[PDB]
Amino acid sequence: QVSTEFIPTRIAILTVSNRRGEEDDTSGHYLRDSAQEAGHHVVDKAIVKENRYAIRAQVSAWIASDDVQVVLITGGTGLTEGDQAPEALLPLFDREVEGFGEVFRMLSFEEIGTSTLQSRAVAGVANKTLIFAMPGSTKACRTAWENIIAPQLDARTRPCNFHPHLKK
Amino acid sequence: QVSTEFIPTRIAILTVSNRRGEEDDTSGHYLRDSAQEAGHHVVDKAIVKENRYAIRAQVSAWIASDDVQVVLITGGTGLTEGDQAPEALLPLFDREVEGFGEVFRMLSFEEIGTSTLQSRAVAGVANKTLIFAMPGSTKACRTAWENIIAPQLDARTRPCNFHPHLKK
Repeated sequence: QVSTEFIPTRIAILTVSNRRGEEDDTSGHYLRDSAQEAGHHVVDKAIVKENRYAIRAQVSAWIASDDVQVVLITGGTGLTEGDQAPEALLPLFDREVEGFGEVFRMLSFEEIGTSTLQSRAVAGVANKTLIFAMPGSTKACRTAWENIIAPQLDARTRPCNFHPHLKK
Repeated sequence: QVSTEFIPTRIAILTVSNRRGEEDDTSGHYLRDSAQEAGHHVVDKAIVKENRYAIRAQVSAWIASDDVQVVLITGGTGLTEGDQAPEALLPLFDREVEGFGEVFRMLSFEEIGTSTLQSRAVAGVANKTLIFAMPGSTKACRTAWENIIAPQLDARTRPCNFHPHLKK
């Protein structure tokens, strides 16, 4: 159940934004850098429009692929008309990992207050592919990565983590 | 809106099968051939394993594409554990086109009898992409194309057809 050595996971990163460009993709850059620095391999990275169909095409390709084990998504979880991440992803999940959105909103409430109601972070599993959708804010991503995701992607984490159950 | 002339549609064909290859794919061929012998353009074709995720990845790309207006799928609508076409697609739909399944099972009863209950044909629309999922049997494909889809894809058909609702 628990390994004595760090075991790298294969991660794909996605930025949902109509204007965001590689240059001004701060959350995308943050997740890539944090992942690489922790020892994981980032095998793909893309930026898509806030479009529900563009999100489904990229994420479904990764769900069906042999190598992507984890998908990290930033953006598109807001309450506007164009925020489509949750709508695009929920129907693709085999199962939802409810502890993620709850613990994230809990930590986020202490950090930014009632503004945490403005985001709909959610995680799920499809074809053994782990998918985490977080807000576009870089601080939100740091809160999610350091206190929640990184620990669970680390094979040495007691009492248990995702390692044994990931694709391949 | 009914045109006075014929207007070609950009169609993508998909075969769902674990064994079938391009050579022994009678249904894929029939559809490409029929599609063309009617004046439409077949912009893409592919074969996927009877796998819910493989189907989702390929069909989501076509839905998000600028060129594919119509998708035709043969296979996987059965009642076995491996038949996943309906399961794969239903959640990708913006709207379901009930008329298809009901009509197809109607004309099919008149030809194969109660064996019509062994198929779960269905169609829907997603990002203006028209999606038809029919049985693997070439005879079924014939009944669907000739008696239901072909006419509906003919812009001259009255009282109405899909012409005005296809993605530009």
